[PDB]
Amino acid sequence: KLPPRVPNLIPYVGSFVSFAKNPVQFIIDNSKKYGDVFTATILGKEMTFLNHPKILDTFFKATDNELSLRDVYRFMRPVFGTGVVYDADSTERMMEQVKFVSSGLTTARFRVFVDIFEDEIAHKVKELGPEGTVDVAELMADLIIFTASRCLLGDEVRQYLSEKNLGKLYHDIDDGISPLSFFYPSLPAPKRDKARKAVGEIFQELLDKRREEHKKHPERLLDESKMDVVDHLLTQKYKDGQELTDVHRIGILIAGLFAGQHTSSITSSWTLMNVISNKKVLEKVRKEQEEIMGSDKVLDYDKVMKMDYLEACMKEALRMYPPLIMIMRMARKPRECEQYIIPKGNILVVSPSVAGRCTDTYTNPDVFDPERLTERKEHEKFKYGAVPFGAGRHKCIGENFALLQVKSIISILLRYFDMEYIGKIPDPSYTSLVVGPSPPTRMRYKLRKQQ
Ligand code: HEM
Ligand SMILES: O=C(O[C@H](Cn1ccnc1)c1ccc(F)cc1)c1cccc(C(F)(F)F)c1
Ligand SMILES: [Ca+2]
Ligand SMILES: [Ca+2]
Repeated sequence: KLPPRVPNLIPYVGSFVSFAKNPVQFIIDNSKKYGDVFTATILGKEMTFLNHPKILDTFFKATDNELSLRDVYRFMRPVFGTGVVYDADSTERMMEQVKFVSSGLTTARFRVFVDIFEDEIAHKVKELGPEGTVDVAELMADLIIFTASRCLLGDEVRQYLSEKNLGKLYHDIDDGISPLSFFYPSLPAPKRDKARKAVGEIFQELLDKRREEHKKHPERLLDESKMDVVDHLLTQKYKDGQELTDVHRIGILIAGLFAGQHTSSITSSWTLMNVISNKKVLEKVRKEQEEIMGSDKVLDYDKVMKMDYLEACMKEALRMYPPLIMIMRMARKPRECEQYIIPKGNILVVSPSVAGRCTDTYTNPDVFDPERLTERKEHEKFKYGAVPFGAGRHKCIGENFALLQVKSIISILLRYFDMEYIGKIPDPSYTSLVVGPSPPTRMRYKLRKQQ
């Protein structure tokens, strides 16, 4: 009736050691032994892993008082803020907060975002010069610090990045966020907290400055192309009529930036590496770019919307290396799954990493092959065969922005540079909450138009 159990190495600690070594491998290996659904004790928590696409409907379609996100992701509170997101008072409030971020991700904004990407890359090529080598992961992270910040927060953020070290503060917050916090939400992190307080004061200042810029220039509020998330946060209230606190606005912006940065810079790195290392894929990608660009010299939104093959490359990098390797929920009530009952209080776990390598969905899954998606449609074999952006009620609302961001960056970089990857494509490093490539990730580059 209860699922089969991974027997423990030890009491309490349970299966932590082999989970911690490689959680993707742990789920695959134990799926073989115990099947589609099994339970492991891990640092005191009962974690029930759901391991096949076919059984996932009841996970994704549940409501929040059956499968709770707030119960598992509340540990983010020292980063995102008290009363924000997974520490909101209710599901309903969290959902309204999400809608404030999504309201800055409009079509009108997306046309302006493409210019932001052009402008930031143009600054960055001054650092890279006409040739050299660079770490792919760092390049992407550094570009996306600037692009995400300006997209979500407005161009007024830029001078804080260039003159007040805001990008270093982001790294200190991000250095302090540990997967083990999920198990111990009180692990102190004094450096993290100091930087979070510092980011708070900067964003408070930015909110204050914007209120006076709204007084002095009220027509800004009538221009859908100039309205960002800070603007919406300052001018909207909750449905029931309660106004937002500056605490909340700050927390929401910080969570917005967290979501707008990590997953995108990781996916860009894996996408670009696999594109430049595969001659056939690079040819197709460049032939699509040349066809879409024609005689124009800069991107725009409509162009990025036609870049289908490159989008398939990004999707194929998301199958193979999803930056969010595990999706969780707590069972607030018992749950049926196949023939089993999953107890109240268990954590249900679905893994986009395991799904992406499932040989029942994908043929030769260790190979990067975007045609598996465009021509073989392998993803469409199960409803939940591809879940890098999740599914159902909590499906990623940043998806179109992330597509826009990564396609644009890669398109622009391929315009400026020939690029070759150094060495073998690395494995994922399971050292961080958002999972990325094991360093080093270096490439050579050379400008295509020298003078
Ligand atoms: C390639 C980039 C990205 C990936 C792979 C990604 C992945 C995911 C996944 C897997 C989920 C489902 C989580 C769950 O069910 O618990 C999700 C939800 C979400 N993502 Fe993303 N995301 C990306 C970019 C973004 C961006 C750029 C934003 C916002 C600017 C964003 C905002 C969200 C939000 C708000 C949710 C909803 C979570 C909830 O309802 O509790 N994401 N994303
Ligand atoms: O950053 C967020 O979630 C990340 C996962 N993620 C990134 C991109 N798409 C989803 C997250 C979720 C749970 C957790 F424990 C740590 C980080 C996030 C989630 C809900 C709402 C928001 C928002 F809208 F910014 F307030 C951000
Ligand atoms: Ca173990
Ligand atoms: Ca799974």
